Amino acid sequence: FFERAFDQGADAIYEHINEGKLWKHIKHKYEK
Amino acid sequence: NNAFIDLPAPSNISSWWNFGSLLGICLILQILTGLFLAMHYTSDTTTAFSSVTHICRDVNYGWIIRYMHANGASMFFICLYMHVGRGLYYGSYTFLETWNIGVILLLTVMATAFMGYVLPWGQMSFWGATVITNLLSAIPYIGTNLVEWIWGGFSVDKATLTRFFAFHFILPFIIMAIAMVHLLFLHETGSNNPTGISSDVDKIPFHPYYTIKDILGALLLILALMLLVLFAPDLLGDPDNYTPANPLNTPPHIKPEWYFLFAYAILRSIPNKLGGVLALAFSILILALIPLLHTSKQRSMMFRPLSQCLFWALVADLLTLTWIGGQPVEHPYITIGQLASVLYFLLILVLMPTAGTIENKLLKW
Amino acid sequence: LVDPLTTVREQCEQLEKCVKARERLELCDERVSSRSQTEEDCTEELLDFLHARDHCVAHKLFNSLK
Amino acid sequence: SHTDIKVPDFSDYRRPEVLDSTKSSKESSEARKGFSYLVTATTTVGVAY
Amino acid sequence: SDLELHPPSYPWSHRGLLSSLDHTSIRRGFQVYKQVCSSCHSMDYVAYRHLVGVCYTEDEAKALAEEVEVQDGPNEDGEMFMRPGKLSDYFPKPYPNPEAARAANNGALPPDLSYIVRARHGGEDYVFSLLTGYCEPPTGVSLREGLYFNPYFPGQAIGMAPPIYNEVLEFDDGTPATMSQVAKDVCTFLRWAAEPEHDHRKRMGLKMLLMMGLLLPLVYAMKRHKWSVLKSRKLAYRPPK
Amino acid sequence: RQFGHLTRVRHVITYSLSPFEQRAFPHYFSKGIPNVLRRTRACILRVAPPFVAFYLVYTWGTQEFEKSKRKNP
Amino acid sequence: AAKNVVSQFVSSMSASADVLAMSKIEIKLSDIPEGKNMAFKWRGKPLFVRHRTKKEIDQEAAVEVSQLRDPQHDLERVKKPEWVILIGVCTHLGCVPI
Amino acid sequence: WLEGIRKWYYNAAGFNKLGLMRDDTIHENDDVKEAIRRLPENLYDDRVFRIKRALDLSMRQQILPKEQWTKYEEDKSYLEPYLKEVIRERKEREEWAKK
Ligand SMILES: CCCCCCCC/C=C/CCCCCCCC(=O)OC[C@H](COP(=O)(O)OCCN)OC(=O)CCCCCCC/C=C/CCCCCCCC
Ligand code: HEC
Ligand code: HEM
Ligand code: HEM
Ligand SMILES: C/C=C(C)/C=C/C=C/[C@H](OC)[C@@H](C)[C@@H](OC)[C@@H](C)CCc1oc2c(O)c(OC)cc(OC)c2c(=O)c1C
Ligand SMILES: CCCCCCO[C@@H]1O[C@H](CO)[C@@H](O)[C@H](O)[C@H]1O
Ligand SMILES: CCCCCCO[C@@H]1O[C@H](CO)[C@@H](O)[C@H](O)[C@H]1O
Ligand SMILES: CCCCCCO[C@@H]1O[C@H](CO)[C@@H](O)[C@H](O)[C@H]1O
Ligand SMILES: CCCCCCO[C@@H]1O[C@H](CO)[C@@H](O)[C@H](O)[C@H]1O
Ligand SMILES: CCCCCCO[C@@H]1O[C@H](CO)[C@@H](O)[C@H](O)[C@H]1O
Ligand code: FES
Repeated sequence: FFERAFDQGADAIYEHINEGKLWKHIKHKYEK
Repeated sequence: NNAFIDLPAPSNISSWWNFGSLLGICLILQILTGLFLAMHYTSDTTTAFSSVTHICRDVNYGWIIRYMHANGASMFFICLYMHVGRGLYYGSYTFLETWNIGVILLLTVMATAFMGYVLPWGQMSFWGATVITNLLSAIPYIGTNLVEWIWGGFSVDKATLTRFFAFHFILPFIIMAIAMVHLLFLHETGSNNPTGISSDVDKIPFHPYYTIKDILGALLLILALMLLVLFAPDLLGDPDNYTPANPLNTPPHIKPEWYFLFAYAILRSIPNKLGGVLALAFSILILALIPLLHTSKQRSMMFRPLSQCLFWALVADLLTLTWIGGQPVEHPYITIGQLASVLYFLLILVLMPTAGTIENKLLKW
Repeated sequence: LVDPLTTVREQCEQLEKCVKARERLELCDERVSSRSQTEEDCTEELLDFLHARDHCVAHKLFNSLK
Repeated sequence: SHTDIKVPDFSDYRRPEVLDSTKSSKESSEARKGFSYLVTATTTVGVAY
Repeated sequence: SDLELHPPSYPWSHRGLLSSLDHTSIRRGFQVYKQVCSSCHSMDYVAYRHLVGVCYTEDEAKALAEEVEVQDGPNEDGEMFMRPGKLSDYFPKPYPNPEAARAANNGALPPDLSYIVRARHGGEDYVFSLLTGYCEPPTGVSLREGLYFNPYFPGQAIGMAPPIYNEVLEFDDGTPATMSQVAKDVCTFLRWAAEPEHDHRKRMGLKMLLMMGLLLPLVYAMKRHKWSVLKSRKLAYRPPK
Repeated sequence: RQFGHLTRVRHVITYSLSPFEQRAFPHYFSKGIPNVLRRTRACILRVAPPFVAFYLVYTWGTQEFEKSKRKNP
Repeated sequence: AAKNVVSQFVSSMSASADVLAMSKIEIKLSDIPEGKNMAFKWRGKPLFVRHRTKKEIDQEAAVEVSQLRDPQHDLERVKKPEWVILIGVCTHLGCVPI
Repeated sequence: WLEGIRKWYYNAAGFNKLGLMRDDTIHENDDVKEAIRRLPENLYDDRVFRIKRALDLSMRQQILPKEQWTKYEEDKSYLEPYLKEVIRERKEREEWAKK
């Protein structure tokens, strides 16, 4: 439990710090 | 093994002895990232700059390889200057062969980094190539001919960029060979140590003691490199090179890469063409004279307080020159730069050798 | 439509540092304009004023932008 | 006489678990080594990643 | 003059070490470039495909590209022709060459904006200050025709007239288009244009820090472990007497 | 250079402990800090002065440059 | 044999035949306003054609020539005073003077 | 008192803090190596231990307790008579090589 957990946890922290700013966060407003 | 494992090493060398391996790592890092950049770079003046933006924008991870190469060059010099400083302070230069090869290595890396900076063909690229090659025009009777021969024309142009790519590509490998000779000469004597006293009575195996220290060092170097690449990739660079080369206009605040600033300040301090170029050359070649200027009966500065003060004055002076090299040629910087330039040579040629003799008399030998 | 920038600039130039600089600028204005021939201009004074004011503007302007 | 040679006291350096000269240190050897092994295995995985 | 006015530091949402760009702001910034700056400034290194997954969906970007006409060919007759733009096309250049650009701007050359934020000390702080910093010349300053006074431009005389003002454009999300808002958004878009790797390097940076936070103390412990043999060794000198 | 052919040494005894028998960070702070202070006080008089000079020349020179470009220094 | 081979390789780095093809350049003086220094690319480097003012002309006339490091009277460097034409390359190390 | 600066310099130099004597710190050239080779067993062995002790202290970034520091007044050159003769012999060979 390293690369998976490490990568997901870090991505989670990153996305949390940048909540609402990333494309994946606003994408729904423009998108089958 | 005879380059690792059972190699006898002093029991007391400090972290200042870690820079040799960090330099090897910097060189391998540069060669690897460099080779990968060369797989996408084109040296035609019409496409050079574009190919670099292509690397950073469309090549997978091209941006990290590019900025690791750029900042890797900076880490290379930080390590070079620390390595040379260690040698001066501890009297390691008494290993004449190792030291002189060392001087050649410093000059070759400078030449390599200069040519590399020319490849993206930005404004700094073009004018750096212009100014540095013209240093040869200071040579009497044949200077101008030599410059045009190097350029492959009457000005920096297509022929210049293409040959610089070729020279920049191969020189690093020559550096690698020369570095291996640097090490073969060092192995004949073994390493110097902080006390400057022979350590034959207290040697320890290179492995595991220094293999582990070297790894720790490698990790710290990588931390420093990636902090720059991932959090401040342009911090040590120049914004002007983000502008394509324009042969009809030299930026008004043009300045050299940070690791060349001290030498630039020295050259700028002399209002004579030949005088400045000679001072520039001597600012580096004086390293080859240091061994001949050693007056102390002791090898290291560890036990020499006066020499130490002058040593740190020399470091503070290089810092002064670095600062001045980054300022405009205006008062009061012009005078400070001239005083700093004079002090540089005065410290190495007169003050340090004199302090050594004074220290000798104080110890009655 | 009102740009927050106008509002913020107005509040910021109320600060002592800005008023002082504004007074030096206005003083330069009177001096230079009262002259037919001169090579002086009030660029220095204006820049001192803008430096003090914009430092302040930069500290709060974005709270009004999306 | 070589018999006047006694190893100096190392009590200021010893790990707590091997401070009692009247106790065998074999009972803690597994724990003391297991830790270092854990440190080396974790480093290897970190570097591999 | 030779006097200098350096831009202040604005609290951009992407200023922090682990702070990403605000993609809605990038989207609005693109609109500013498209509607305003593109008439005079090129952006040679950015293509419609680069916008996908950053500030527009693929369908939206394709639609944006189809808004312009680009030259292509030659065809079977050896003729060049016009077609709707597509994702692979780079943003249209307003002029065929810099000479024409200068001819259309009183001799001044609007630089390519692809790297403007990286090509200028101050980055977006400079661009924002410049865009929102036009004012009347100070007393005693007289500018030649075609030049405008801007305290943030070196020398203070710039060949670009104030490009933005209130309502210079209408945003797709209703955001009030005040001058400062427009500048803030175009500067954010310009940051992305010059450094598209921006968000990813910071994410990688966080992982690098977490990994070093782990590995450094461990390797240091390995170092201390091995060296303890030497650090606690004791010596004795027993010469025969 | 090889162990066995380095130099001549007589009458020296060396005592050592296995790394597993000892602490890797003995008195890291209770002694580490005091020694660091000793080493710092011990060199600061040789190292610091030149940089204090740099600092002074820098601040004086920078301020001098500024004043020189103004109307009323 | 060695002299021939070495000089051939050395020669290969010298300006190639396409680089040596040179020609003059015609300039339209009317396009250049008084006080303006205009730069053109010519034979590889900048070519300055500057329309000088009376004041500039007079200032250059007042220079104490014997104190110059490269002593030349202004009138030995121009055909028509209002026009100064120079190769825009600093004689130190090649940059373009502003 | 030149002697005052001398004792001050001796301590500032600090090799005494590692328990070294001045001759223990001399840079070894070929004359010095020959002189050291000529040392009687006891002086050679003493030299070896003081150097080994110093290198060990250096590795630990430590120094001896003040009461064990070499004293300015007690530091005498054990190497001088041997080194002087080695240099004299070399100079003699050099003069003969000149003829
Ligand atoms: C690392 C080493 C590299 C250094 C290079 C040194 C060169 C070695 C010398 C080669 C000896 C072999 C004999 C060759 C005889 C060729 C005859 C010759 O030179 O004809 C002249 C003629 C010039 O004619 P023009 O244009 O009309 O005259 C202009 C007015 N000056 O030049 C030529 O033919 C050039 C042809 C060169 C072929 C040689 C290539 C081999 C290169 C050498 C590197 C390898 C090492 C060889 C080992 C040495 C063996 C003796
Ligand atoms: C034509 C009518 C223009 C429009 C629309 C915009 N710009 Fe411009 N810009 C123009 C010119 C002729 C110049 C050259 C100015 C000079 O005197 O050199 C510029 C320059 C800029 C710069 C560069 C400033 C510098 O530091 O050199 C920037 C950063 C800039 N312009 C930005 C910019 C933006 C973002 C615009 C849309 C909001 C914009 N410009 C519009 C001409 C024109
Ligand atoms: C590509 C650059 C270089 C590489 C790879 C390199 C590598 C090394 C290595 C591995 C060592 C042993 C470890 C150490 O003591 O740091 C060493 C020692 C040394 N190097 Fe370098 N070096 C380089 C450049 C130079 C330069 C520029 C100089 C000096 C002008 C130099 C002078 C020395 C000396 C004198 C030693 C002996 C140090 C001692 O034992 O005290 N080196 N070098
Ligand atoms: C001693 C090792 C080296 C040093 C010090 C060095 C240094 C540099 C420098 C300073 C640059 C400019 C970076 C920038 O700002 O863009 C550069 C560019 C470049 N280097 Fe190197 N380099 C080294 C080795 C190599 C090698 C071995 C290759 C190729 C086999 C290489 C390929 C390139 C390429 C293609 C560029 C242009 C792309 C770019 O600008 O990033 N380099 N190098
Ligand atoms: C074909 C290969 C050739 C001709 C290689 C020759 C290399 C020579 C030397 O290396 C050995 C040289 C790089 C080294 O001199 C010791 C440097 C410290 C020179 C420092 C240097 O840099 C500048 C620079 O980078 C610039 O960039 C934008 C601009 C510069 O002024 C406008 C300079 C400059 O005025 C000087 C002195
Ligand atoms: C690791 C600390 C290095 C010193 C930080 C400042 O670094 C300097 O920043 C300037 C402005 O950004 C640059 O123009 C300059 O080239 C750079 O060296
Ligand atoms: C490190 C010492 C700082 C250097 C001080 C320079 O000082 C400057 O020197 C000029 C020389 O022409 C003078 O004209 C000027 O008035 C003076 O302030
Ligand atoms: C910031 C405002 C400073 C005023 C300078 C403007 O100056 C004007 O610019 C015009 C551009 O179309 C020219 O046609 C006109 O001749 C010129 O006087
Ligand atoms: C003294 C100047 C000698 C410089 C070495 C190159 O010299 C050149 O070699 C060419 C190839 O053979 C010749 O065609 C050319 O005439 C000759 O000047
Ligand atoms: C490296 C700087 C040289 C300065 C001369 C030092 O001089 C020394 O200073 C000591 C501290 O006050 C005094 O106790 C001592 O008697 C005196 O000789
Ligand atoms: S002053 Fe050196 S190239 Fe002009």
